[PDB]
Amino acid sequence: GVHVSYDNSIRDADGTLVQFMYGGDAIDITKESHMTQFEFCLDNYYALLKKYNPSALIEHLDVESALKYSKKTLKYRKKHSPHYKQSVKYDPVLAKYNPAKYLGSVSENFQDKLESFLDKNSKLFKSSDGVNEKKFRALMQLKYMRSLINPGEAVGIIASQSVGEPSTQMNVTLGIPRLRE
Amino acid sequence: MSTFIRGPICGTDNCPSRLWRIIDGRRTCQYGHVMEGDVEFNDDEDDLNGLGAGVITRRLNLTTNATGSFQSSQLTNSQLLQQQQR
Amino acid sequence: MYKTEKVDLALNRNRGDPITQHFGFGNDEWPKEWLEKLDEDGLPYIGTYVEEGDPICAYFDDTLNKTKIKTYHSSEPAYIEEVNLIGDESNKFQELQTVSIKYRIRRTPQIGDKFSSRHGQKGVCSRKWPTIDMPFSETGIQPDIIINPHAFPSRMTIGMFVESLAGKAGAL
Amino acid sequence: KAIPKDQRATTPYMTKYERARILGTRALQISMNAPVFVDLEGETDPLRIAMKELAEKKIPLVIRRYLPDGSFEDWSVEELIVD
Amino acid sequence: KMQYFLSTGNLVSQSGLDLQQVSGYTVVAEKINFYRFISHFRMVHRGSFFAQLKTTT
Amino acid sequence: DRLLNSSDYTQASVCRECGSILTTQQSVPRIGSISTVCCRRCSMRFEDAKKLLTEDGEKIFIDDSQIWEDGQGNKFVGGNETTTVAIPFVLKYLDSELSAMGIRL
Amino acid sequence: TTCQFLTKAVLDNEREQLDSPSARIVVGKLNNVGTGSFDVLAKVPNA
Amino acid sequence: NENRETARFIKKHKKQVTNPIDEKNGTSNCIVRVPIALYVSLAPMYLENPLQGVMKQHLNPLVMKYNNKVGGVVLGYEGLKILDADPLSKEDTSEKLIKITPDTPFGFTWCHVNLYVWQPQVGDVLEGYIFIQSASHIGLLIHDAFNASIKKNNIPVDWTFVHLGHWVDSNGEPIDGKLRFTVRNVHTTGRVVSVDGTLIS
Amino acid sequence: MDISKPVGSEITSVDFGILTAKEIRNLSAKQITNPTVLDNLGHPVSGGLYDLALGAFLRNLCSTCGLDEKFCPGHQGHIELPVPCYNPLFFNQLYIYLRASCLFCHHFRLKSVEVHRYACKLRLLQYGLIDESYKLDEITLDISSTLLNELKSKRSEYVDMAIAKALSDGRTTERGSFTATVNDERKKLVHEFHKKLLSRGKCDNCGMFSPKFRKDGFTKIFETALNEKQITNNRVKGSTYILSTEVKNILDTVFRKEQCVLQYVFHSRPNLSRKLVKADSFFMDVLVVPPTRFRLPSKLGEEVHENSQNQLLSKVLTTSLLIRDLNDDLSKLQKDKVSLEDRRVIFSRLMNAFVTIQNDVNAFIDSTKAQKVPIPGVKQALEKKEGLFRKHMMGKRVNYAARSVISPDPNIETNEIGVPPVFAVKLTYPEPVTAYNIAELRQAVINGPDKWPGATQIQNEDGSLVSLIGMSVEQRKALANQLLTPSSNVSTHTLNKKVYRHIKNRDVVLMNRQPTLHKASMMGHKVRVLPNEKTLRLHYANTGAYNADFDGDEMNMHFPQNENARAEALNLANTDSQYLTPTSGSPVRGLIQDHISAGVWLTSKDSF
Amino acid sequence: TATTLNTPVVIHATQLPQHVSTDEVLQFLESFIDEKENTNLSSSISQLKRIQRDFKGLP
RNA sequence: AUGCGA
Ligand SMILES: [Zn+2]
Ligand SMILES: [Zn+2]
Ligand SMILES: [Zn+2]
Repeated sequence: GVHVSYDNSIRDADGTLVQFMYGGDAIDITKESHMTQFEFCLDNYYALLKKYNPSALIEHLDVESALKYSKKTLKYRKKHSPHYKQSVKYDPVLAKYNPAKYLGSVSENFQDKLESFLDKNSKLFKSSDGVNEKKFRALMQLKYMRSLINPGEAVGIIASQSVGEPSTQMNVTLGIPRLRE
Repeated sequence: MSTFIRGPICGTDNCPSRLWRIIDGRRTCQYGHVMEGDVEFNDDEDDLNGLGAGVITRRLNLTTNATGSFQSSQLTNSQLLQQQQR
Repeated sequence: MYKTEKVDLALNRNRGDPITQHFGFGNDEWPKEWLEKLDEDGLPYIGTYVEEGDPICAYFDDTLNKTKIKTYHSSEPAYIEEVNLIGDESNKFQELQTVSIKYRIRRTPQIGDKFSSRHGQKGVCSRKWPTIDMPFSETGIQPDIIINPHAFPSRMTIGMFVESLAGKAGAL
Repeated sequence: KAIPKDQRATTPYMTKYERARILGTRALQISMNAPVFVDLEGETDPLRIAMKELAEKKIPLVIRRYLPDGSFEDWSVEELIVD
Repeated sequence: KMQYFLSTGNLVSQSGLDLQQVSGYTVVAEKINFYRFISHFRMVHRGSFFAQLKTTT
Repeated sequence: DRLLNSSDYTQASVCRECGSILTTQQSVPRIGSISTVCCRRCSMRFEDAKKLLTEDGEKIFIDDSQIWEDGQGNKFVGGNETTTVAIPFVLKYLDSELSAMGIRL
Repeated sequence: TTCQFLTKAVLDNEREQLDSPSARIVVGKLNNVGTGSFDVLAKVPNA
Repeated sequence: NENRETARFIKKHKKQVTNPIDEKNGTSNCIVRVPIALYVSLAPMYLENPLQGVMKQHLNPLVMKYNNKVGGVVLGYEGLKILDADPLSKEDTSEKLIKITPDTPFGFTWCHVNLYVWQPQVGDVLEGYIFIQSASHIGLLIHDAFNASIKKNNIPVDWTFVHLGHWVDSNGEPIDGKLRFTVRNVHTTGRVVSVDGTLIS
Repeated sequence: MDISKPVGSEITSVDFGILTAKEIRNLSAKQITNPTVLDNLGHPVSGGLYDLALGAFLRNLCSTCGLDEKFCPGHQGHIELPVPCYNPLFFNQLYIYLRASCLFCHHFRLKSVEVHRYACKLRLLQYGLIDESYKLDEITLDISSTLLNELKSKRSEYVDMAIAKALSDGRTTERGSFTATVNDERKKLVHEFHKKLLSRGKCDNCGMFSPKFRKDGFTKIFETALNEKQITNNRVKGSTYILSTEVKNILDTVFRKEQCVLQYVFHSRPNLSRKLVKADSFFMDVLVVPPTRFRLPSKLGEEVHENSQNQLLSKVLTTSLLIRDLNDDLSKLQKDKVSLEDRRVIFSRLMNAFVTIQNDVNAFIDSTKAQKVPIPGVKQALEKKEGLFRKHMMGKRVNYAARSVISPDPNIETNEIGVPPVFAVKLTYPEPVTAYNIAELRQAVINGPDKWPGATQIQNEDGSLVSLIGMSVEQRKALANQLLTPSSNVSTHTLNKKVYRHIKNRDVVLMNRQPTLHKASMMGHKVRVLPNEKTLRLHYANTGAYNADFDGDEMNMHFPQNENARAEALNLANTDSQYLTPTSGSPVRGLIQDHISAGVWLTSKDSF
Repeated sequence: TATTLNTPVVIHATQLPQHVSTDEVLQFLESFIDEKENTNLSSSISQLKRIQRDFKGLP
């Protein structure tokens, strides 16, 4: 019964809500593998730009609202970069805008790693021919939007198989007795 | 002669012949066309633990699924057998 | 592969009574093409090729006034190897009510049939490779069977390697 | 239940589930003598025909995205970003 | 009665013969291969009841 | 498509007024009367019919037992798996019931 | 414990809203997951 | 309580109207126009003529035919309206939307149409041109559409035979042309509707 | 299924609920009274388990529909039980409610106002108003009847306020409010409620000392003696076996006098139907008769074994006939029975016979409730280990499916499956004919069922089926030139003919291999007919997704019969879309063994 | 016309019928028949035309 | 159910 509602919330076929987002990022595992392989994407930048060309879609969405929240949240994050001293004035960007509609609504973990890549690779951005961290960041945001879990995904079942199937290959109780317990 | 029909005839074309396609599970028109029944019953799977005392048993007084549309028979009185043996 | 069949007439219990069905015919109206398979006594000619649908025996039941036959139902043909008439354990049984028919089904090596060495390294035959396409030795031969080497590293059937080299020596 | 179009808040993109169902149903209709709005260009498989119609947005279908509340957003093929 | 028991392997008696089970005692010689035939008479069974045990000791 | 369309898919009668798919039956026709779908539960025995306090003319349909009925003419056909019908056998024996809803009843 | 859940259901006079995919299968219904997560309609000319 | 069941009989078996004699000199207005809502299937092949699709499919076979629901033979239809599956329009649009079943290319829709139905009732006095005269009935045809017959037993013995011969009326002259009768019954269960007439009331 | 036969009356939900004997009698096609099964040594006994009114049989038309065994859907009969049986399924329930009552007043031993408080809570939980359900306990103020009734007034007022508000707030609806948490709070409430009902060891409304109730286990309840201190205390306040009938009249009177609470006690949602809560729900005054269709005999090869239900039900008919014989003693005895005290044996017939009939009805429901390997009853048929639900509902056999040992093949695509011509000629698609496919389908028909891209059958738009299995080249040639004829009947004018074509190189097929451990083990492949094959041919690249190996592994090949299933199997389940698993996103599809060693050798800098 | 593809699943009236005048009846007849004249239903329309003649005065 | 292919 457990599936993705069209609102990105995971509801059961009953309607009971389980999570407000899938894994908290709305990312499909069958997409993620390179979603965090930035340098690879960069050396093959022009190909990915040919796949995910945004000019076709820049007419269907907003490229700022999420980016603006990114600005206020970047403010609180630079100010608050101890855990219980949470961003209570700023939920994560995924809380405030549908990540499939406003490019830039992305996990703060993903955003952080992406920026840290852009800073630690500014020198590749000083070795390129025609690429910038604003157009590259734009590409990675668009890849992120294009990696989102589709409405209606059978993620409950998928989860169950992803725990069962590998458990056939299987001081304290381990393995199947632990999982059954 | 006897007649055909003591079960089914094709009410479509007036062709009173019947085919059995055991591979199809289908009773069909020997000469013409169509489905004489979609339903096909009794060719069980791999599950007859035989708990069934199945006391019934055929004895030719409850007829039979008629699985032969081929027929001719005759009127009978009821088990020639004794008259046959006589 | 041999399959044995028992054609029983134990149709009626009560330990006997009536018993009336006799292998043979009565109405003549039966398809005389049944003679193409069953001898005029109602039993198939030993040696006969049978394909799905052919009659395996023919008999007559007075109750139905009809000459009936027991058909053979299989996906593939066989040949009748022996037909044995059983009167045994009987007190009278003059009607010849039990007949045993043994079918011979040939099983040619075919794609998917399983083969194994004495080393528990079992495999199906994937294809019947043309001999010209086989690899040929400088001795002028092309192998009988080709087994993939990639099987040995997990199984460690090195006894099979030794059997190869011993059978080669032992033939030479 | 009718969420007004001006108010539609869902993904501009067609999910693979949407694309699959649309192509199946529309193919089936074309196969039942729905009027073809594109050159058959030789094809005989109704499914590839429906694919041609999808590439041209000739499909005259609309997706009803359900919300567990029961509110829904009626989306045309001709708007939902095919890919 | 002994053909019965020998045809099913459901040996039943008012003493249970001091055996933990009432089936499985008899097997078809299965002459499909001479190896199979000779192997039946060198087969020894711990008994079905231990087939029912969940452990492996 | 697999577990239904290719297995036991059956279009079965259900009474839109009684919410069951097993009271439905074919009513008996006559030389001037066709076979009409009737719901046994949604019909009254012609021996009663308020007859003590009380006809349209064409709402009585007859059983193979030649029994007159009033009503029962509100049943329809819906696609379900036949095992479903198998359930009313046991469950309905158990003195329970399915109220199989449909449209505007 | 099919019959035990059956008993607790009947005694409740429960109504199945037939949302569970298993339940939906029981009645031969388009499964609500995935491609059955939505409905399709057609735009048709009125003249 | 024991009155729910009698409310169920009366409230389920209620009758809408009693068509009266027009001017009390015509015929009963058993012809009536009633707007209904039907739920019909739409094939894909009429997907480019949906009002015509619904027409050719369901409405065309209904004319000149008895409907149990309306209680008569559909005399004609008026004002077909397909109910849009989705709110907001200007009570009108260049395209409608309709639900497709969740399995097949066939469509299902709500429809609203006015029906012209001939809703006769028992007791209405009507006149007809004599169709036939057999020694057990007189055949007539109402409006050149509805077959009606008055069997001998329901005719007054004061009627007179002249030898399928030729009946002579109770007044002492043979009947001819049109006949005035009261509706005893209408027989619709068969391939053609039959109106049961009486000459004794 | 046929695409040509839509329906538009789909079920939207399923209600559960108890039958009623009057409902059964009105719907019942017959009363079965005769424990006989067959007649004239060979005929369906009149009014027995195999009466022809219960459907069609052996050429005899269903006596209720006059339809052949191939058409009559069958009709369910009924048995008029001599006495009201206990419903096994609710027997624990009627037991609880029996122990909870007062036998001298016939009320519940819980304070009437406290009960009304419980009804209030369960009413608020039909609408799922939990916060108010807990807030209800706070309403508080020798205690006058006016004051306890004042609590009932204020509580009913609280119901009126919380409901009227919640319907105003749209936080519920006339149909109630239902969520997992509301159901949970209901079951918890009903449980503690059962604890309060059982807690009272003497009456409260009447203060009377009820006897202790004992039971046999599944057929009898006994009434224990009381203590002279409690008996004389009850008078100053002024174990025996009892029949089911007395239980029925008692529980009837209690359940009617306590209808006001039980109305919300017996529903987890608002009882819009104003359904009376009757005690006759736990008892079986009558027994139905299943359709003959589902009671057919067990014929194994030739031998036909009696249906086990017929056997247990016939046991009901015999035992019931014995009870008819005791009633023969009452009509017989009749004449006062002054001192003909022997009726002590007829009294053994009533007690023993009657417990026997109950035991046998129970046995017909549940084998584990009767008294070697007794035919299973409906409970055993439906569960037992997995049950009817699991073995014939959650999974079924399916048509248009094949199974064969898979054999490798590197020359096919990695997205294809080699179908052996044995299967290529026996798997068909019901192809509707168009203007664009007329040539191809006319040719396929011309070939006939016994060749490549042909078609075995033709289904007319009129509904008729035409098999080509045995038609001659002449007749199939003639039909090929008739495939495109126009409409004939306004009933059929919208359809087009169908052709059951063999599977061909444009069809997708859903391959499945044993332990489907994960969704990736069942993918859609584009069919590739292989000549001179006999086994399902598969590319190596898939074997790490199926976990398959040519040692002898067998695979199921499913052929979907519908364009929706093609489009899904070509778009969602297809192999290419399954290049990654969701567990980890590790690629599951790649070359294997030998191809790896070839890559190592070919790709060496030494290879020119 | 025996199944969904031909016969309506459900029919309900939303008001009590309205007693079309002879003049309204005749105007409907002429408009309906005229619109239809522009297939065995045509033959039933011919009977409707006779009804038209019968509601027009003369057979 | 017992034995067995996968
Ligand atoms: Zn009903
Ligand atoms: Zn019947
Ligand atoms: Zn009391």
